Amino acid sequence: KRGLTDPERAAIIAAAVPDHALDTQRKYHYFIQPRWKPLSEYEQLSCYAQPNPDWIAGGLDWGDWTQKFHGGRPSWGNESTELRTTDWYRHRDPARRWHHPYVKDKSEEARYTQRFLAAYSSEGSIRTIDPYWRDEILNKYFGALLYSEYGLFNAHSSVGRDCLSDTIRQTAVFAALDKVDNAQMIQMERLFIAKLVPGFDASTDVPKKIWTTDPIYSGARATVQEIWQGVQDWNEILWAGHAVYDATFGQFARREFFQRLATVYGDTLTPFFTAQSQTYFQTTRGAIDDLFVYCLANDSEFGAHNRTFLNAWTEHYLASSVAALKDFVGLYAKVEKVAGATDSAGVSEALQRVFGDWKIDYADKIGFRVDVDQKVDAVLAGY
Amino acid sequence: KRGLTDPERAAIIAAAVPDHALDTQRKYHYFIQPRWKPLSEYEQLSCYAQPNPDWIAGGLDWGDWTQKFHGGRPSWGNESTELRTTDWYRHRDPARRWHHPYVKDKSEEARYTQRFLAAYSSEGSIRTIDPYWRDEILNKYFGALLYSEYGLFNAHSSVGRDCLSDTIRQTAVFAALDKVDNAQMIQMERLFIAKLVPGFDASTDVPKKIWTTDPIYSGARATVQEIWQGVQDWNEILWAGHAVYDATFGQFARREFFQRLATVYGDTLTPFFTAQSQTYFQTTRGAIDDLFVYCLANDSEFGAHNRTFLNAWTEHYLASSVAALKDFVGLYAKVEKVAGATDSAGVSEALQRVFGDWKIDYADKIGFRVDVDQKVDAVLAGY
Amino acid sequence: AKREPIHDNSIRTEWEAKIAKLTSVDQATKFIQDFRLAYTSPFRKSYDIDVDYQYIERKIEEKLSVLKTEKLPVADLITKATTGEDAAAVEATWIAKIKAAKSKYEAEAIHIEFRQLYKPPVLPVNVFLRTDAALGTVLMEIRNTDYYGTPLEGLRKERGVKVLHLQ
Amino acid sequence: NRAPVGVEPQEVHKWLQSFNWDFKENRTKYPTKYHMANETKEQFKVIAKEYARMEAAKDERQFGTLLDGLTRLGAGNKVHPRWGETMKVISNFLEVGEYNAIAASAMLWDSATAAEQKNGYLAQVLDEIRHTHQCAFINHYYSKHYHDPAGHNDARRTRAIGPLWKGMKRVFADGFISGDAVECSVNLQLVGEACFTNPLIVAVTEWASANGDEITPTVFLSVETDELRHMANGYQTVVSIANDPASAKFLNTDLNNAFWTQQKYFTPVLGYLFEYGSKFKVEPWVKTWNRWVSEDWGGIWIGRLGKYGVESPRSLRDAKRDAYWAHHDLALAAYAMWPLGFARLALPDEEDQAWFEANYPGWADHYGKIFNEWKKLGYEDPKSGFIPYQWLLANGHDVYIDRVSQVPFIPSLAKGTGSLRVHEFNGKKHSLTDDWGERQWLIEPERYECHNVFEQYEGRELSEVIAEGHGVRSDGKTLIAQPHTRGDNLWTLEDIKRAGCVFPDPLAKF
Amino acid sequence: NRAPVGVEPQEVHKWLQSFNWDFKENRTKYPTKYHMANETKEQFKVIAKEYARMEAAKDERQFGTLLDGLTRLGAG
Ligand SMILES: [Fe+3]
Ligand SMILES: [Fe+3]
Repeated sequence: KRGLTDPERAAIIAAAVPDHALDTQRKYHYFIQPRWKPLSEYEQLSCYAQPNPDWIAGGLDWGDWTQKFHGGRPSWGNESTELRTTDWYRHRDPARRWHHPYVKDKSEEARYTQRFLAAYSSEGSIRTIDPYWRDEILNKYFGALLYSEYGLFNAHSSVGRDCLSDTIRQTAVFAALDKVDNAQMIQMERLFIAKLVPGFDASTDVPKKIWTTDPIYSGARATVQEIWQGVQDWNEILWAGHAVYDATFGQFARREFFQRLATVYGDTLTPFFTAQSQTYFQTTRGAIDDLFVYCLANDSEFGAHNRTFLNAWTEHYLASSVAALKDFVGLYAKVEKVAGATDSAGVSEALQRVFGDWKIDYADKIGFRVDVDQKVDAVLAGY
Repeated sequence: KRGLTDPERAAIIAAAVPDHALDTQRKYHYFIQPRWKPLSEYEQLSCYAQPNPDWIAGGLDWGDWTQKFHGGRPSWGNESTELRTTDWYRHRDPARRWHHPYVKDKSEEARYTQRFLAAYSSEGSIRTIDPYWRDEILNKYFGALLYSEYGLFNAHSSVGRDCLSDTIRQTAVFAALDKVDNAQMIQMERLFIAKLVPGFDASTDVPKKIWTTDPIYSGARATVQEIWQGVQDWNEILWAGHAVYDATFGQFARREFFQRLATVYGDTLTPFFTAQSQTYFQTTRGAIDDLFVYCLANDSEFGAHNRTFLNAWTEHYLASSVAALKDFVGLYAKVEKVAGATDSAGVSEALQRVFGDWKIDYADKIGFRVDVDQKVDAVLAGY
Repeated sequence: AKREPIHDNSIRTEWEAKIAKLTSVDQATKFIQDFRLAYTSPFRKSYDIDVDYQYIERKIEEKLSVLKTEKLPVADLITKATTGEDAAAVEATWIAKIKAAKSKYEAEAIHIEFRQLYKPPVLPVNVFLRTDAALGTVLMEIRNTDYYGTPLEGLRKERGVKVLHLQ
Repeated sequence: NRAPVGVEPQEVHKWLQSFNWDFKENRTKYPTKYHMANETKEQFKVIAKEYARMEAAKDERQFGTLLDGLTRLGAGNKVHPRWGETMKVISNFLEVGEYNAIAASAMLWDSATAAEQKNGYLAQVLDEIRHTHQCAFINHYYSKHYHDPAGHNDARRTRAIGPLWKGMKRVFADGFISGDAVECSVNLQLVGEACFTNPLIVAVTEWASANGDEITPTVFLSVETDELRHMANGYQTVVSIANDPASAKFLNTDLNNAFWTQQKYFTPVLGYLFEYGSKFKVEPWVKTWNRWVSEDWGGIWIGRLGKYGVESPRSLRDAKRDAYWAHHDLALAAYAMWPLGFARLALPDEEDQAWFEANYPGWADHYGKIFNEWKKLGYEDPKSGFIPYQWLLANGHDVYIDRVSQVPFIPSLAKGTGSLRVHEFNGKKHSLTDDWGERQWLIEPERYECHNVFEQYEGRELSEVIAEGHGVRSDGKTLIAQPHTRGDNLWTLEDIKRAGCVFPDPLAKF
Repeated sequence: NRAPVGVEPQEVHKWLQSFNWDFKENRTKYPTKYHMANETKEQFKVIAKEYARMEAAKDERQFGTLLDGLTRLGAG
């Protein structure tokens, strides 16, 4: 018997319900300070889910945790990062992603991708791709790039555990899933091509050997290993990973090299895959920007303090990223020269774009001085 | 008071409902002959919605229509097409699209497209597109191609009204909407570029002038005008429009010219749009193939009769399409030479692909003899 | 006794006033270390400010951290404890101590005291967390060996509690 | 070759194990006694795109039912009040478990060495975000459509006032993330989800519908579909450490501590919420507990793990012994301290009392007698100046808080099996209530320093504590919590103050 | 200029009237006594993608209610 439809229970229930509302405040978690005009559903469903006490900036609870680690490490604590703020709950993802819209959007991408592949194979459009680009550059080097995305994904494991608020945790996990999705989409592209071109080997053996032993990815692999396993400050991981390394090396490899060149060598397939990785990069950027610039670098009480650490980290990881790009440009020696694209002038402009965009998007925001021409020369030394 | 939740009505209703089912056949329209293993929901919801009488092959109703046109033209009649079949309801779209899955899929495409554009603009990837390709070829000639898609869309107005069964009507309308969607996506691309590149004119004035007065599209415009307004046999319109004209001229223009070349001139934007038009082409093809090959050309009683008309129409419209391609290849004179792509050898291979695929996909199926090399030379005369 | 309100009270206010007087890194380091030794962990010297010590500790941490960024060269922020020691040296010294512990009782005091003396901002976070993890691993292995071997009556004696009531 | 082809998720999954690579520093950042094997495989071959596709489809059905159908049917206010109040607690308390399970699953992802094992944990990280938003959504929906939005609309702050919340934080927040990752995993997946959450989600939908709530079944039936992956994760955690000699030495100790931990709070709290928080009853908690814990988990689930050296927990016998009266004992504390909560409570009526006495012979003579006395003294009447917590103190029936589990204990009125131990250590007094938790505190005092409500509120008058914690409705004076579920005669801060209830230090007598 | 921008349906709709072109045979195939004016405008600025988006959202709510809620309630 369901109380909603059973005539007798429904009657009993109707008798117990008062004929007036006992309060008029119907806005779920009405006390959350809205970032925009009115409270959004994203804020309502996400904010204050984390039960922080008052001794962790912004928390509404009190007292110590009920159970801590052996030795005394708190469930969540201030010792987890160098950065400080007056409120750890302040962050808002500009895209307002709670779980539902996040999977909804990715689901659209999942299903459309499969319709696109069935049609692409029926079209026979792989017929005009440059076979060298396909066999030597795409299969091997694009394949090896999946490990960088995968290392960035893995870097988020400790962040997911250690970060200090619910909005941050959501931003970090979605960022992680998008990174592993990028790695799986690269592998999906390689497996798809293997079905079309007899003899094309989609196994990861070669790409793995290239990521771990090829000088072209040596600096990238070293930096990713460091970001993932060499540190635990969760803010350092996110900043270094997305705002420095991925914003310079990753943007260069994905956009300036594999996507741009695919449209120089007649590759009509790859741009469908990088369209996704690049859309994920920009969505992730909006959130990372809110966390580091609006919330932390501009904290009214700790902004200068935080900029001190953000500037220190940037100097260190930018040097690593420049070294990684220095090694990576050695890949241009294996491709057909194309003026304005793979020649010295082409690479140089691709580098000005990457560093020039990075300066506006990140550096200028935290007060980090950077000489774009010097960074371009630093990398061109590897050309 | 809702009878489901009101205690007294629900009680009265519960008393009236028998305690056993009055029949055990719960399969909606169980008598429809299934094409596949079990009846699909697509067949259940679509089949026999059209109320045809027995004097229109396959109909289950009887008698004359209740109201006819002045003069006596029937609401639907055999006089609407030359082709004959033992059952007009036999057609099945292989993708099984009833309205819901159709809008669901297109909705995914609509929303993803806007996320892609916001990110693409944030990326600044338009910076590396060849400005000539952008300004002279894309803006003008790709822009003019929207009129061909739009004329093909319009050709379906009388088909939507005159065709003889529900599955066919669905196939035809979805095919139409996809054609106008292609025209609107071309215009959306042009408007998007105008927001990025100051001075880029997204107005349709020039593209319209090119479609109506440029020799490059003269033959295409003549053929589209004929298919749309010169005939009314609804089967002739679908066959000529999709299986001949769009399968040769359209596939060449969209895939061999604008998509292929976009990936030779550094255009990372256009391939996102042609990915859609080409996916729509292949989905439409599966349905057109079922209607003309499985149902009509292979009708047990009228197959030979139908192949006679299909062969006659193909000869006529293929000549028009070859003439249209002959004019269109004059466009190669306005682009930068690129061996294997825009040179005589490149165009020739692009043409072998188009005609060679067309022969396998359509011609061989209806018994139409075609010499691919002759058709390639016929068009190359315009190069 | 009578507690004042949870989040804003005279105890928290009085301490915030003392903290505002801190002007140097070495003074604030001594302050935070004494504070942690006097008021935190089960071996603290005093439970007098039990309900406010965590919030007050956070405020000292904020002061020290700001003094660090204003007065210390950037390189020092990454490689040194505010006591002036090299961070890597502190890590090695404390792993060595716990590795020499002969009982869970000695191991536990070493892990607890490391935290009282070196919790950030005294030691850089990356070094502190990996040291704290290494110490925890050893403490658990010692403690979890034969966990149920000693009867409650014995454990009470070993711990040194004063049994006030057993039902 | 122009045949239409795509790439299925399992095709990509086949290569996932190969995504990880070897490097010196490639090891977990968290303290642990165990080593998860690097060749561990996962049961579900899921990739990021396929995960989104699967989940989005479920969401569309769920949100369609809620926002379209049930809203058109006015279902939000067709719930029995007792249950609609209970849902303020159940949904938000479960919310913290889903939320902290995100962080826990991330920690386990960090702990695993195999790409597949990390992937299985990752899927759970995402699922737990999904459930956090689903628990929130139930309260959000109730806030819009149910006759009493207070508490459904602000539990993330109002839960901090009361003692019941402290216990929930130990089992479903701190217990999930603070300790050896394997200990956390046993708390979360092996015991928490396999023993309690999985059957609980389902049970809640039954009690909910029985009581006119169709909102909860819509959401929870959807949450249930993800839970299998999580139980599979627990299983894989065991398989992954089975060949590590450390598991022979430590696993059964970590499992026993976790089982005790989880049962200590759920045995009394779930029976209390189900039996006292509903009008229509589905079945007695004693029977449910035996089926879930002893039969299903203890027998079938733990039995399958025997091949890996997992033993039925040593403390199972003790837990079973306590699973008859413990929730009734807890109800005394919960009703006595009703103003500290954020839900409206209903004393059992004549019909409920007959049901309790029929299922728990002896209930009427102990608990029923006390509830009837409280009713007589004015439990429900704002003008009485009567709060039962005061009655308990006056009659020498002190309430203590277990320093370890945070679960309240009334030794003089308890029929369950706990027993009070009060120790002084380094100038501070601590009350423990059972052998398992006393051992935990004696061996690991630094893991258990949680301040209890008496320590925090000592010497303060009750209405001041409630006001400070925002335990009031929008008028700023009527309490969110109430001792009855009627629409009139609601208590205000002034009515509470009238009682003059001041918090003592219960250990000051020792 | 890297501001994030997209293209709204009304932006595309603004150019729709210009998609048709003049040619001798451009006239209806059906018998009629009337002539519909060629400058007629429509009230709803809908394009193919926006039509699908609008409709699919309504369907999800409808089918969710039927296949999930009402079926669980035995409403049939
Ligand atoms: Fe969950
Ligand atoms: Fe779960």
